[PDB]
This record gives sequence, C-alpha cells and structure tokens, in this order.
Amino acid sequence: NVAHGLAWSYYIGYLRLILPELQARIRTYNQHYAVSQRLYILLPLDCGVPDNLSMADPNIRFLDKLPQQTGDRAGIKDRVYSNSIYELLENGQRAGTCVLEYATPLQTLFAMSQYSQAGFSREDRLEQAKLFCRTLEDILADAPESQNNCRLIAYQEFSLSQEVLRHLRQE
Amino acid sequence: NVAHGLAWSYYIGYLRLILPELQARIRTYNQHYAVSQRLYILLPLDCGVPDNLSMADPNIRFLDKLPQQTGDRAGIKDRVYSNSIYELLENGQRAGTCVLEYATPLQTLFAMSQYSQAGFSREDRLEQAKLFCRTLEDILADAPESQNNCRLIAYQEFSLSQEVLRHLRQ
Ligand SMILES: Nc1nc2c(ncn2[C@@H]2O[C@@H]3COP(=O)(O)O[C@H]4[C@@H](O)[C@H](n5cnc6c(=O)[nH]c(N)nc65)O[C@@H]4COP(=O)(O)O[C@H]3[C@H]2O)c(=O)[nH]1
Repeated sequence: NVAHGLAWSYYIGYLRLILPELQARIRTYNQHYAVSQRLYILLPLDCGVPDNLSMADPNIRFLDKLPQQTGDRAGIKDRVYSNSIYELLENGQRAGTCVLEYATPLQTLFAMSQYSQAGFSREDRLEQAKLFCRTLEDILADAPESQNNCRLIAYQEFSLSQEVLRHLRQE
Repeated sequence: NVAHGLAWSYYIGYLRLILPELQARIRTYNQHYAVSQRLYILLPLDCGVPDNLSMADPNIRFLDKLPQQTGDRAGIKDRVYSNSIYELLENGQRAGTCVLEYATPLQTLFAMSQYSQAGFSREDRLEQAKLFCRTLEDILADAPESQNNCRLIAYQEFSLSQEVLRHLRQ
C-alpha cells in the first residue's frame, strides 16, 4: 500500500507546515495586490496530473505567486515553499481566485505506475488514487493544523473550472 | 510498510529531477564565486533528523545556498528547489565543502511513528530506516539519473563531521 504513506508524508512534509501560515501569506498578498482564504488541492482520481494548470483547462489561468515561505528543513537552510494563485474564468468571466494546485503525490503515483520495482501494478492507479483521497481526508479530519485552511477537490473523468467554482462559490 | 514508497517518492519527486542539473549548478557557483560535484545524503538510521545541520555537529557549518532550480510541477509555476552547501571543519580546519542535506523522508518516518493511524509503530521506525536506505540504494543502482551525482551516508550512532569527511576524501 503506497498511497497511505504518500498521504502521510504529504501532510507531515507540507500541509502541517504551510497551512498554519497560509492565512497570513494570503492576507499579505491581498493588502499589496481578493483571493479566498483557503488552499484548494486538486486530486484527480485518474491521477492525470499535468504540470501546467492552464494546459489542462483554458478557463483556469495563472494569476500570480503567493509570498514565499521559508524554513530550515532537514539541513536545507531557508527551503522555499511555493504556492501559485489562479483565477478561474467561466464563459470568459472570472468567477473566483484561489491558491490552486494538484496533489503532487498523485503525480508520483502515476509515474510509479510505469516502473518495474514499484509495489502496485499499472492497473491499480485508480484504487491507489481513491486510497490517497480517503487517507488524506482522514488525516485532515483529526489534524489540528487544518482549521478549515484547505479543501480537497476529488473528481473522476468535462469541466474542471466549474468544479472548482462550485466549492469556492460555497465559501 | 511505508519505507518503500517514500524511497520511490524521494527519487521520482526530487533526485531524478535535480541530479541531472546538479553538476551544472555546482559549476555555476564555483566559477561565479571548491564545492564537490556530488550531493551528499545523510541517512541516520536512528531517524533523529534535525532541521539545522549547525546544531547536530558544530563543525558542519553552513556557508551559502546553491543556485536555485525552478520548474513547473503539479500546477505550481516555477517551483523552487533549494540545496544548501556546508563547510566541514576538522580540528578547527576546513577539510571539505559539499552540498549536504538530510533525507527528509527519514524525518517523516520518525514523525509518523508517533501517529496512531500510521502503519508502523515506534519500535519499527529503525527497520524502516534501513529499509528506506536499501530501497533507495537499489533505485539509484538502476537509475540513469544517478551518474554517481550523489553519495548516500548511512550511519547508526559520535562525530558526524568525520563520517562525512571519510566519504568526501574518497
Ligand atoms: N506545492 C508544493 N508542495 C510541496 C512543497 N514541498 C513539499 N511539497 C509536498 O510534500 C511532499 C513531501 O515533501 P517532503 O517531505 O519535503 O519530501 C520531499 C523531499 O524529501 C524531496 N524534495 C522535494 N522538493 C525538494 C526541495 O525543494 N529541496 C529538497 N532538498 N528536497 C526536496 O522530495 C520529496 C518528495 O517530493 P514531492 O514529490 O514534491 O512530494 C512533496 C510535495 O507533494 C512545495 O514547496 N510546494
């Protein structure tokens, strides 16, 4: 079972650290340059994770980078954590701005697919994706750092933008 | 068992992406500003991974940051990848300079030992450490990216400085 460890490292190595200081980073960018106060993580269950968000959906267009977050991490002095802000256009009109990004471990699960000495097969990507989404939301349920600082966007394959709009419109 | 997947994550999400551009980054630092041409990966099997190499061994001293590496990954525009270069003093005398860092997954295995939903338990974090290093060693052996662009340093506790210096000498 690979997805279990990837969900935990994703929380132990990233979410536990940037979420407590995310609200302050969004606040700092709003005063200098109306993004919502939440990190939205795309987790396609197909694990079709492209590197460019605009390449996946034309409606999803990059807006600007969040103020970097630094920190000494495992012998790396001032390791920079980067978060990208995106605006979502529907029918040529922007309807929401947010800090949007994919769940990178899913990209890793998709690539681990191809290799020979990977644990899981190439036909178990989907259940691994389903196992990652369940384990992450299980962790973020009992996680004291996730004080409604992020929301999980899980879907199966289409309009990605309006799935994103559905959640931000909720806020 | 979790140590197998995080060795694959360490290789797929980091090493396979930075090792190919490692020597070009060391050469840039060297000409514009005597750093080694390999990335040194400390692998403490105790799993006691501190955030500051400073404090684990005073002789290991942080001097400068390697030139950044950026790239678009998983929807983050130009994601920053940071590497730190250290000086290692031997009896008050600098003996080597290299890009030195810990294996972050080992720090995560230690942290997960505490959490209940994590598969392994406290007693198991040591076996996972050696298991992570083994898996990473097998992956690098068949890794086209690993043109010996990095060296793994496994050590069970003491002078970390010496353990590092032994390898750099060779
Ligand atoms: N959006 C975003 N997400 C982040 C960032 N840093 C970590 N994450 C997420 O958290 C996972 C685990 O991070 P890790 O514990 O540092 O475990 C990392 C770490 O050990 C190594 N690594 C990744 N990036 C860097 C880096 O910039 N510097 C160093 N020294 N190591 C890195 O590779 C492992 C796996 O990397 P990933 O596949 O990327 O998997 C990463 C990624 O999904 C970030 O700056 N931005």
